[PDB]
Amino acid sequence: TPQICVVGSGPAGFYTAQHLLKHHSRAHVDIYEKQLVPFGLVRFGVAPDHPEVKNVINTFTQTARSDRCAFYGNVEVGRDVTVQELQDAYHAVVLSYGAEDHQALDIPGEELPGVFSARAFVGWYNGLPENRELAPDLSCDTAVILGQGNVALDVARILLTPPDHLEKTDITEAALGALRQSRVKTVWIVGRRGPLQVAFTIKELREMIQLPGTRPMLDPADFLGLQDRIKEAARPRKRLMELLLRTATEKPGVEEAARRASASRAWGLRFFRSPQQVLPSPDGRRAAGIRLAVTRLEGIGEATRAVPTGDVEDLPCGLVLSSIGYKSRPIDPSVPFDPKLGVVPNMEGRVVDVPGLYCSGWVKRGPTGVITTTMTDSFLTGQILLQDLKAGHLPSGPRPGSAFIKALLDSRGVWPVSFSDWEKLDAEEVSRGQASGKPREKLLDPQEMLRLLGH
Ligand SMILES: Cc1cc2nc3c(=O)[nH]c(=O)nc-3n(C[C@H](O)[C@H](O)[C@H](O)COP(=O)(O)OP(=O)(O)OC[C@H]3O[C@@H](n4cnc5c(N)ncnc54)[C@H](O)[C@@H]3O)c2cc1C
Repeated sequence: TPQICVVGSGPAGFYTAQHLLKHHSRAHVDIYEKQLVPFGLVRFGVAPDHPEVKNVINTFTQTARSDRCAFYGNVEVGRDVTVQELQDAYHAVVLSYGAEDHQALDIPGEELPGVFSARAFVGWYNGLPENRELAPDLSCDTAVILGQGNVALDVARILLTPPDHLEKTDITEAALGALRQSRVKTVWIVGRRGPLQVAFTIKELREMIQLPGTRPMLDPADFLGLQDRIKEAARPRKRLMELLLRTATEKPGVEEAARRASASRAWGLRFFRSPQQVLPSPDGRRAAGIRLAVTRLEGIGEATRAVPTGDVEDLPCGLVLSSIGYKSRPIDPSVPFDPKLGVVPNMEGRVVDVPGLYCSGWVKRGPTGVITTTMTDSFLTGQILLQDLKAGHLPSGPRPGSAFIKALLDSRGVWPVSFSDWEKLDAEEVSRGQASGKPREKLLDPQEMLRLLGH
């Protein structure tokens, strides 16, 4: 019986195991995860008001219920067990542990209270234990988000949705209460390039424009010559661009003009501005604005690079959210790493110079794909791995798998969480969300979670 194992239980991992299980009748797959619960960013990243995006959990679960698959929660690879150990124990090892860091802003004042990375702000509301005590000061009246992608859109939306519309989501009870007292009435999504280079997608952009109680603030001037450049543009790009174009230059209607008129909150899109410095409040105890450098685009097409003009702009705010870039981290000494592209060097999923060591998901291609890309691309990694297996390019005969690895964990006093254990944790989250109308009220304390399991 071939023994394969994966590191990370997000889409990369589950989808790679899914393929392995479907295309190899007797292989056994073990999924190691550092958090106590599986699913990674489907649970800690996808916003709470996008439950439909989280329905892939339904396919993760049927994969995890195969009699040849087992989940190992609460096992931090590169600390509880090394990659080499995993490598000696199994015939193949798949690195799929995402891209955990965020790229720092690297600008003076980035330390000031009120400056957060967008991904941490999402973990706060998404119940990722390490962000539980993030306690953001939502008492200011404005928030600036650096970077124009969906993550930026996601936090903007959550800071402006009227709290009652969030009430039946799976957002944490604690974050909900923070939003209820929030005084944040305006959200600027600042980018350094232009409308052509925003990275968001149409489903999010239109949810932003139709978000009850809010009114968009686009400057007509940013969209000059827009309709002329997108003339040749493919459907996706063009539709998006006309949606931005239309919202920026057309007069609305009598009902939509009126709705915008009475909206208490607002959100805009700023362009050709790059983060230069976080501005201090008079007393130095918090952020009170951000110093932006004016930029001008040069070069053609997909190769346009902003260049400073020399001009700067001070933009007041009491919250600076950075969402410009996630990067993988080197997990074990023995694992190759490309610090530039924050990825583990590989050739279609085969790690550079280390037989039996594969990769998939963000750690394989960079932090760009959405779940479907990650989905399909992960099946490509499973294809290679099983081809190498079939060609006999993995060690032969017999490997112990979990039998060996379980021993090491036991001896180190690491208590692994099985799939069943997660099912017991799931039940409790559901039961405690019933009283308040929610799909679940997430468990934030690992000790508490371990004790409900009997440890
Ligand atoms: C805020 C946000 C919102 C998003 N919204 C959407 C959306 O709406 N739709 C969409 O299609 N995509 C969305 N995405 C993109 C999607 O989240 C990614 O495509 C996808 O989850 C990346 O999959 P992954 O399996 O590589 O990594 P991840 O999902 O990050 O997870 C990999 C797993 O590895 C585990 N792990 C990490 N280190 C270790 C270790 N040392 N030992 C053991 N286990 C470890 C992590 O805990 C994690 O569970 C969003 C991303 C973000 C950040």
